[PDB]
Amino acid sequence: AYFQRPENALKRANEFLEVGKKQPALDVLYDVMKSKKHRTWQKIHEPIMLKYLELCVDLRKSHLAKEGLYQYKNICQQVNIKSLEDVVRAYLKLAEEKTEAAKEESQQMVLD
Amino acid sequence: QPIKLARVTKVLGRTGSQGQCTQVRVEFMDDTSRSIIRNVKGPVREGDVLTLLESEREARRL
Amino acid sequence: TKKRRNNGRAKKGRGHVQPIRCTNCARCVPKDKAIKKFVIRNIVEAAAVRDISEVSVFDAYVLPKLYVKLHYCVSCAIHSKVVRNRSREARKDRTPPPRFR
Amino acid sequence: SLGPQVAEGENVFGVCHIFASFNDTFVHVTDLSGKETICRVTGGMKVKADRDESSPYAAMLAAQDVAQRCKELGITALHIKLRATGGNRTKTPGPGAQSALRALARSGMKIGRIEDVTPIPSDSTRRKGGRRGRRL
Amino acid sequence: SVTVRPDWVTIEEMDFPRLSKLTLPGVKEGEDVLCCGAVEYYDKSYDRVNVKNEKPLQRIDRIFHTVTTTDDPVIRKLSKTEGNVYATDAILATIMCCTRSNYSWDIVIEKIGNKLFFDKRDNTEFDLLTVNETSVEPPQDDGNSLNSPRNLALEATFINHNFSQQVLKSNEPRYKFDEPNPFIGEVASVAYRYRKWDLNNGITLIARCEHDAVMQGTQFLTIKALNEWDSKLANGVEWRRKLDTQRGAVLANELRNNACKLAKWTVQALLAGSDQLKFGYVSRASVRDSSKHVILETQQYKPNEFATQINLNMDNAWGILRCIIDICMNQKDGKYLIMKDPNKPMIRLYDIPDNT
Amino acid sequence: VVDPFSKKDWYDVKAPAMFNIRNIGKTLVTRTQGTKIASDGLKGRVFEVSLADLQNDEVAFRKFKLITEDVQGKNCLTNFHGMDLTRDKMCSMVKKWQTMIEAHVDVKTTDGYLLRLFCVGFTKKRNNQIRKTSYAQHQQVRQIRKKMMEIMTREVQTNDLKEVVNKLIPDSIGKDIEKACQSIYPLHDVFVRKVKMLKKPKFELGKLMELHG
RNA sequence: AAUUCUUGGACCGGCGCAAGACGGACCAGAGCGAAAGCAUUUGCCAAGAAUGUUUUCAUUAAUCAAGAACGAAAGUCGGAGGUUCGAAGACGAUCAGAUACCGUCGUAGUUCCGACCAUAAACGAUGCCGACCGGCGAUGCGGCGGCGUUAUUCCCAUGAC
Ligand SMILES: [Mg+2]
Ligand SMILES: [Zn+2]
Repeated sequence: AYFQRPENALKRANEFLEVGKKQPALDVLYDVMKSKKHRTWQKIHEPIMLKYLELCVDLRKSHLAKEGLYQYKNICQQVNIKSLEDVVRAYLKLAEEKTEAAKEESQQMVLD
Repeated sequence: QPIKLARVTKVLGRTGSQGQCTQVRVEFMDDTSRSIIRNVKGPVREGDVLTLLESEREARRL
Repeated sequence: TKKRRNNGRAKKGRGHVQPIRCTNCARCVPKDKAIKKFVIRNIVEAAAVRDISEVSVFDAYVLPKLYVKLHYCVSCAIHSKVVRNRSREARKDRTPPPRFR
Repeated sequence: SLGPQVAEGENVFGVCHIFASFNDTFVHVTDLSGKETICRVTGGMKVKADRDESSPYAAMLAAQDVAQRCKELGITALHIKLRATGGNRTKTPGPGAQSALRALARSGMKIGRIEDVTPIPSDSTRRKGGRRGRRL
Repeated sequence: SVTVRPDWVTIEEMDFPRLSKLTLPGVKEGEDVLCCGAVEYYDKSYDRVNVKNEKPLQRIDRIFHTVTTTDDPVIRKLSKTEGNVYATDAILATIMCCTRSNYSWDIVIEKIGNKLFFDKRDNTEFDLLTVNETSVEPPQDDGNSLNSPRNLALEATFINHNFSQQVLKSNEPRYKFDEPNPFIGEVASVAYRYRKWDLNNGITLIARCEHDAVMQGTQFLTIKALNEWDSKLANGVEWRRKLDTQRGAVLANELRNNACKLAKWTVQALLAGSDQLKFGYVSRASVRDSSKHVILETQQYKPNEFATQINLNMDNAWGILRCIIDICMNQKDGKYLIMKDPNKPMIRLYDIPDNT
Repeated sequence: VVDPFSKKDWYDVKAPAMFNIRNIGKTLVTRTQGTKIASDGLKGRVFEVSLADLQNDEVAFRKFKLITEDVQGKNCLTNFHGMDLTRDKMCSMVKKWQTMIEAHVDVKTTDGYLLRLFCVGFTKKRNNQIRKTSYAQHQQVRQIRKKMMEIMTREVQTNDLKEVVNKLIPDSIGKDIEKACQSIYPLHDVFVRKVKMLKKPKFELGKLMELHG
């Protein structure tokens, strides 16, 4: 296995980030979404996916946010679809702000 | 501890020193899925009831 | 008369293999002559597990196991019934006994 | 005789060193440090016969006296450090190991975390008994 | 049970191991505030009915009122007088023996002020009787089959509503409490009586409790009907075989297959304070004939004896109930939904708009 | 005829800021009767705490040794001493039909602390492998071991003890070595088996009270 | 069981220090060596079989009286060392007896350096060199050809299958 009690994925993910290794911090969260722990949406699955898509943006890996959401939509089917709505809105929200900063950065510091 | 009903589902084999205890697979009337193995004195039949003083302890299968 | 082909031992192309102390005696047997056995055991036997499953502070702490590798000399192995005597035909059977349950 | 921990939830941890030879049993509670001893009741203090110092019974008595003695000082839970003799000798724990660990769980203590701490050598000094072993 | 919409906010989640560990002592006696309806006398002469001397199960036209907390006029009156938790027997029987739950079920909590109206959804499958729920395999058949979970549950509900009336001397002078039935010759034998439970943690509980009939010896009866449809596939033993050498076996086997149904029915009687719960052993004519039925036998059990026998714990039942009433007397107003996970063992709690 | 636990003060133990759960437990001492002092006798006690208990709930197979290098007042202040994998873990990993590769480096942090780190790694059997063995040749083994030493030294050498413990709380060193040695021979069960403490700098308190928040 | 050890605190738990041995598990009918034999890391020194080759010399070869190098363990002499184990010893048991098996101690020895010794069920109980005579599936080292999987993301090219 990898995990018992799927909330521990967040603690390993958080522990790796204090060192500054977001690739293996993402590997941890990726391993939990695709496992036995498919119990129709635990209350802890949102903070896992919120952190997962933050790290997917920070590293720029669209094909991982694909697989991540593709697993999530399955484990949060008609049980609760508000979770999909909150997650994918928060994903595209986070990516929009990275591009806002990226332009203003290049367009005031680097443009000057 | 509350006294609980285990139901004999399939008689397996005979045990003890002098072949005196029938070892039987019981299916709990309380919980849907839990099936344990118990050593039982006297003659026991496929499809009758036992009153277990404890519903957690299990006998060593052979 | 020649009883085994491999003279009761798994040495073929050495000359010398360093000896081992038997775990019942302290008899010196060569490393490959000895009957080896690997016992992976739960620390708490069979029923103790249930009492320590309830009187534990933690939530599904998979209580540890006990790994012990045992070397027996041929006499100690036969006496403890780790091995037994076999037929002239059955002697050549090297496939270890089935452990289905 | 006053561990100032909270009455409701707070568990005070000791650590119990269960040294179980094949002719004696020890049950020995200490600090998490492992320096300051609280209890040590052997298998041999309880029973008065040499042949049953390494008994499941004697180990059951020993763990019961240790449990009762440490409940007064206010040790609620225990970590466990099981060991056989080790070194050149046996690494299977004695027959008192199981009965002792069971006994101080039947006697209303809490079990933290368990581990083997046998002195396993890299490679050791020559074992007692001749080249030809213990012949009987 | 229901398709869950994307506007529905999950607030609290509770799984069956956590709910199994719950307890409450100190639960006080139920106080008969009101006793309503009229109940018939039972013919003890339908117990000279064994495997050899059976009876025709006839269609009896008597009108059953499936009125919830919302549409109860006495509860509507009592609402302002005293009480802050209003329920029916079927609803609290579900929440109490929730631990055995297999299929998807739902309860609408309506917190209007400092109140809990444990209401049920009218025109949803809540007043169906489930069949072979807790077998090695539930019936894996399709809606067009006759041995389907829907069709078996349909006929199981019908034969129960038939049996309760058929066994009864239903045109000999009735036992009247104080009032006529608050819902309306045409009527069915049933009496609704309301009871106060003072519940330790600071909750007052007003539940509607239903007696089916009266028997002499007087005595109050909760009466239900056990169904046997096609034993050989159903994963149970035959009833018609002898039932007389194997009565205890035929009982305990049909119990495990109907673990939740028999648990809801028994805690239903304990709630009402019925001193005896009777049964009705109903099977088909041929193993694939949905229309015909014949009554093989009946056996009577004091629900206190039966609940300790089958399995229940009053502390668990009241310990789970105090937890849920505490949760939803803690969080905000409007419509809620206690829905159990269709495929997994865990109950969930959604917060929903004013509509559905 | 003297109750020997009448003269015993209980002291709360504190772990450094690097762990989630601060307080480890309680510690016994004798009241300052004569010349020998409670706090001075209490200073230099080694506490072997599992990382599961030291964090909230995680791996229980990694243990941290902590020394009460000073006492402030009714409070023992512990500091990172060493680290060790549990017997159960090490015994479970070491299994037959593969190559076990062991390295050790004697490396010093930026501040005084000079550690000895032991790394271990076992040759992984491929997903479509039909060959039973999966052994590494001697030159492949010592190229792996050379790379083990090269990472283990680089990770510690360049930063201080607060950050090396932050690396040992996950197993960032073991994951880095494992990914690095994929070209030579794919390893799988790679950890930093043990951390030892050989030398400490002459004790400071301001340096301790930065580690204790 | 007793001999023995201990309130002049033994055994047990903790932190240190010193010494002299040995290299667990991984370790296999695997590898190397003329045989005896050989296992922690790294460095230095010289050697070696096998494969590869359209290089070189061109019979320089095979086996061997005499003569010669190495030769487990125990044993001997001199020096250093002595942790564990332990022939003789000393007692404690067992037994009819027990000079034995079982137990507690324990000297030579067990370890290293320099000189002798030259035997072992030193075994494959099987001299060395060369040729021919069935099949099959693995295994260790070297070379050669070949779908595809994988690590270097950047894949040529190297490793793992
Ligand atoms: Mg030899
Ligand atoms: Zn032996």
